[PDB]
Amino acid sequence: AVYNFATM
Amino acid sequence: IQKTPQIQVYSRHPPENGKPNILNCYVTQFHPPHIEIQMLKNGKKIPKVEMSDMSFSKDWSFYILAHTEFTPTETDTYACRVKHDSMAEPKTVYWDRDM
Amino acid sequence: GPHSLRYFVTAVSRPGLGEPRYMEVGYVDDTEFVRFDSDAENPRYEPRARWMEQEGPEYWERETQKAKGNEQSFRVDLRTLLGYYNQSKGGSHTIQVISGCEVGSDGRLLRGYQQYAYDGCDYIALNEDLKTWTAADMAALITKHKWEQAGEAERLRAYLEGTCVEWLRRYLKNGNATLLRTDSPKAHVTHHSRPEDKVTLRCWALGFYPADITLTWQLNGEELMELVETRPAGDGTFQKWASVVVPLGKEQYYTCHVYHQGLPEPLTLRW
Repeated sequence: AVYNFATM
Repeated sequence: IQKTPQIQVYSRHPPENGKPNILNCYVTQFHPPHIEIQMLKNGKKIPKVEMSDMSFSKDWSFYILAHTEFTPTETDTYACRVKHDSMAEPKTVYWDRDM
Repeated sequence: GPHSLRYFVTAVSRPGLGEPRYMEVGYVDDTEFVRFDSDAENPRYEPRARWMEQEGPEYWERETQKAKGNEQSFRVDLRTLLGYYNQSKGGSHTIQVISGCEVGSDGRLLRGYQQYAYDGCDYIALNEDLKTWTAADMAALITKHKWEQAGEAERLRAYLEGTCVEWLRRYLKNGNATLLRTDSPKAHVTHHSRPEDKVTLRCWALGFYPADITLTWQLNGEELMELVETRPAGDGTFQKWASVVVPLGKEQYYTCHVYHQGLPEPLTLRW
């Protein structure tokens, strides 16, 4: 299951 | 920063006339990712080609597989045509069954 | 052996043609098993491996909405990075992400990774320690600073050490028959003429899984060579080839060797 990605 | 696709055409199995096989066109080492890939039977596009196995490498270049179920005959000829922004013209790589 | 869960993530702006294209493609080891594509008819996570049909509606809903959040998140990054790099707002750009964990055969974490690239150049990556970031340039520092201040490494470490590993275990177990299998290479050698009086000897390996393999040519002991990167054959197995140019009339002194997880003794063949 993928991670919830952060913004940059 | 723009990388030219490498286009390799090849069947899953050693080709034998009359035997179901899979034809593959692996389009590799390209950037930008926007790309067009048509597989062709006797100059005519093959419908229902599957796009699979999309990945990238260390250098971040794109890799993707186009493939389709086919039954080779002696007369038929197969190619893969790719339009990518790094190429003046659309490059057709033909399937070489003796390769 | 050790195994991997990998997500390849790509967001691609298309200014004038609408919203960025968003793709997430997941692999266990060398096998594609999941995919989301924002350009699909009605975008949602879908199985790419038969064994993933086991997973229920809740899984697909949870991954899909995660997917749709990320799509938005990368939407913002693309706009953010234009700022970071003082870039025009009319060109197409790419963000790429490699995110995943490897485990050993005891099912424990060997390695976690998460690496970003903007327009095909490195931007930022989790370091091996799983607490600090390495930024490829001045832009990436700004991002770095946000993730440090927001504690993203520690949230990412919970994922690489917890969520990522436990789901890899789940998938291996759920897809044992496909993922823990080994198919062995069948090899054969092909002959081509040239000028002036030379010969291309090409060694094929076919039908093998996992993707890992080694092909070498030899002139009586010493290893020698054009090749192609090992490559998927459309059914979940892989192939490769390696060729040498030899003298016409000396073909018999060259042999091809094939080493693979599925060959107890490596193969030896010649034209």
